Amino acid sequence: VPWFPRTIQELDRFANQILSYGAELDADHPGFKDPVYRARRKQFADIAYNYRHGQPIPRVEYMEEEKKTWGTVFKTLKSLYKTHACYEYNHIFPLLEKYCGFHEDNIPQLEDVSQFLQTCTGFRLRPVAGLLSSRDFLGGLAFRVFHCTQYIRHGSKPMYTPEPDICHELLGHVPLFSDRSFAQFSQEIGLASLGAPDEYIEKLATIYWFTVEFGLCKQGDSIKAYGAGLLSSFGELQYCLSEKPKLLPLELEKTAIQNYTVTEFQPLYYVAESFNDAKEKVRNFAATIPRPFSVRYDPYTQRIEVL
Amino acid sequence: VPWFPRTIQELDRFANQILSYGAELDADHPGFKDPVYRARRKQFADIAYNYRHGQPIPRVEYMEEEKKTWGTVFKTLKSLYKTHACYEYNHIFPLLEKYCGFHEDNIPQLEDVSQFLQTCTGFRLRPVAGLLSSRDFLGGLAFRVFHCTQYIRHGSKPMYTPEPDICHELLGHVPLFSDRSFAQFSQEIGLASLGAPDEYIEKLATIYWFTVEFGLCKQGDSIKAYGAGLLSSFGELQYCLSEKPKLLPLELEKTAIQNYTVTEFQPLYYVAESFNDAKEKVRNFAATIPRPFSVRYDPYTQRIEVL
Ligand SMILES: [Fe+2]
Ligand SMILES: [Fe+2]
Repeated sequence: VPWFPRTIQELDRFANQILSYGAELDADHPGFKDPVYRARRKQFADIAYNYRHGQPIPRVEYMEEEKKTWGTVFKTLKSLYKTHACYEYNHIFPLLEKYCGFHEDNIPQLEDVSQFLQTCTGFRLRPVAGLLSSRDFLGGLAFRVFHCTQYIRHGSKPMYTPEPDICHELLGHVPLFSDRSFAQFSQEIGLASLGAPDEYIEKLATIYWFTVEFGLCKQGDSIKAYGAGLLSSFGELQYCLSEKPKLLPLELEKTAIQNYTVTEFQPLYYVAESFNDAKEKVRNFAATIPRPFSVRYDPYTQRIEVL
Repeated sequence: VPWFPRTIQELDRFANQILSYGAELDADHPGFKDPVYRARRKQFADIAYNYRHGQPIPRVEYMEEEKKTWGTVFKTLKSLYKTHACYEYNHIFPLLEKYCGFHEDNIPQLEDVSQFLQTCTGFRLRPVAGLLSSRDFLGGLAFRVFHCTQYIRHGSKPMYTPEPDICHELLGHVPLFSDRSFAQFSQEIGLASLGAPDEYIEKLATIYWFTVEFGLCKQGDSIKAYGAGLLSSFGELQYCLSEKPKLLPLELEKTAIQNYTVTEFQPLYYVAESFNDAKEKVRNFAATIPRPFSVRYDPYTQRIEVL
């Protein structure tokens, strides 16, 4: 059985198991030829490298150029949320603006955002430099821990990123973690992953793609976006609620094996009835994963109980 | 409906609702004529007065005379535990000795004990000076918070205390809070209390007396003590497992209205089948309390959810 963390501090092992040779090193990265941007990325990676559970997340002073990039992404996306984002998103966004400094001329600091999520649902952030394995990323969710980038995309192409950057995490992921039902749903995926065989990890990663990253949900008689990758994509957020894509009900035996690509708009989305119903479905799917034990998180001690 | 705290920080209101004119002010208190002891008690009360949730509990340097008193109580009680105390007590006591400094020549500091309980079950301590109302004391349990004295009894009568002192809390109460089932059981009493009418508070206080304070429990085919007031009383701990007292099964419609006195050994004890069974019984009893809502603690946000 694969090793998995049993205490929240044990997530500290992940930082020495990331992909070391990251996207910003590629010839086609928007910032590839910018040595200043290169050094900035390395500085953020070093903060995540040295971070340890329990510490406050170091604050960073963002440059004017970084704030400009943030403000372009923020103001162009914000125009779609009232109409395209789910209720839970719009409900919390004004509080993020009031208490977390979410505004076009200011990049929120992860420590503030983390304390805010803690008050809402117990979720917390940890800074992460580069790409975690699916197993390690998902396992953090068991503890209501979200590994979060601190860096920003290159300012030459503000509307484009080949990777999660701080605009994706804060405008795409964070608002849903403020919701109890969504937090329980995403934690359920994390719990399903612990000690699961690699073959089932890939399936959970695919369910994750079609829910947390690109999911749509029913809302009264309508349909709204909740996936992080939709909420942080101006073009795909408008497309996903148009007549063009195909929609199917969330059905995890099907969703789990569905292929997808990361470089175009999704041709197909799965619709969740609700976050509670998705959570039930994940729980049922997880019972089908060959594991010689069952797992439960204890938030009082921040430990996983293994039976 | 009576006000009750809804967040763990809100327990801070209790400190300005205690009995201000305490037992040490009475002519028959063992330390009454000792002005040094008087000032020492006032110093501990001022620490509890100024304490605020979230802070570390101030450490105190205990005098040699205080440590002597502790060591007499500690060594005389410790001789009974292997035979008279429940398994959960004996299981945790060596770890308290190893990691909390529980030894005859050292009074443990509440901050260390609190961090230890947190790792075990989420329970924490808050220092308390004097007598809380039953409503406020019980309400803290809803949050897995135990209000704990820091002072010690007068050294003139080491085997006697007319009040809870630090020897009672640490040797009587603390070890049971290290057990998950016991923690869930005592929290259930706290939850039952929130917004309950005074008439039901008195009933819950009486159940508390006959369980947390003076309860006995079945253990395999035997019976053992778990009540704090037994575990910190050399004479009553031996008596309670002798032929002299009457024993009855824990039955809360009966137990809740049973009278008792605080100045002699109890003539009657109630036997719990287990802490889980006691917890179930408290939950059922609580549904009988007229409250126009139901309550649940969320350990992720440390808030009470009221429906
Ligand atoms: Fe993402
Ligand atoms: Fe007590």
